[PDB]
Amino acid sequence: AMVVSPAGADRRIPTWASRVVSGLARDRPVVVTKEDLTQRLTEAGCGRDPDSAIRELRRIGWLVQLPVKGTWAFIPPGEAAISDPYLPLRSWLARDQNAGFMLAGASAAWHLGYLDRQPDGRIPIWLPPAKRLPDGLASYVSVVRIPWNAADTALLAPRPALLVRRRLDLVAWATGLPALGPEALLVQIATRPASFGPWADLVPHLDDLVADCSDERLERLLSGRPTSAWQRASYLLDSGGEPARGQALLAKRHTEVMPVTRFTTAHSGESVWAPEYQLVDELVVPLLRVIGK
Ligand code: NA
Repeated sequence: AMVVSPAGADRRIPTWASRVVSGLARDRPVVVTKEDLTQRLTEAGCGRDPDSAIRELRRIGWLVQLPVKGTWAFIPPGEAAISDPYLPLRSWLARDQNAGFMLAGASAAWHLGYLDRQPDGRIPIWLPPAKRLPDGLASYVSVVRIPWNAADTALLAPRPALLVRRRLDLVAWATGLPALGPEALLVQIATRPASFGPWADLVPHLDDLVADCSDERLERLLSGRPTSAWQRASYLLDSGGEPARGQALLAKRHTEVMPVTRFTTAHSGESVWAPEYQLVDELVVPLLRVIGK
């Protein structure tokens, strides 16, 4: 959630650093790169080694190292911390504007409005097959790796018209980062239910999610997924109160024969049988049952 100055709110400013800190205080960059700090030192008439300058600024609490190499957060005067849970990802974009990730799973669901509680923990993202996660980020992010076409991000992102209808800001609804829309979210959690954490937080709001999904987008995002994903996605439509849509979606799958599938994050509670989708539900209805009690 927060990046905290180890020095507390009241930080000394050595004279050598006065213009550097004042410039960062005026400009308030989201992330400070090593190159940005190097240039600001030079501009200040400061001939300090950049690494040395940063080490001291770190020690005294003005810069806090971020997970991606060569990035820092500036903690502004008068503040003890920054409240921004996505600074690890912004630090990645600071080094690589083509990072190519999208907020996924619980983060996407949270900003789309399907969760009771703000999720915490590692930030769930989707990355295309071809993109590697920088090593510094593994402790901060969990990656879901469904081989969607990275070229068609219009498919992955929510429909702008949906954002407008939902009173979400066209650009800042997920705090300015790229994020999966409801269709890609639903397909993600149907394809790999274990990739999604707060199921109990989501399941009361399936009606809300399902009402926001276009079935054509669902179908194109399911194209190439295993049949089980289609079964589970169609059952989610049913569970969100749209059995006719669920059965129609399931009828558009590529493979005719439909093995029985489990809807579970880890098979071992109670279960419901949905023959329409050849699905044993160990998750959605069983959670709804615990929640009602
Ligand atoms: Na909705």
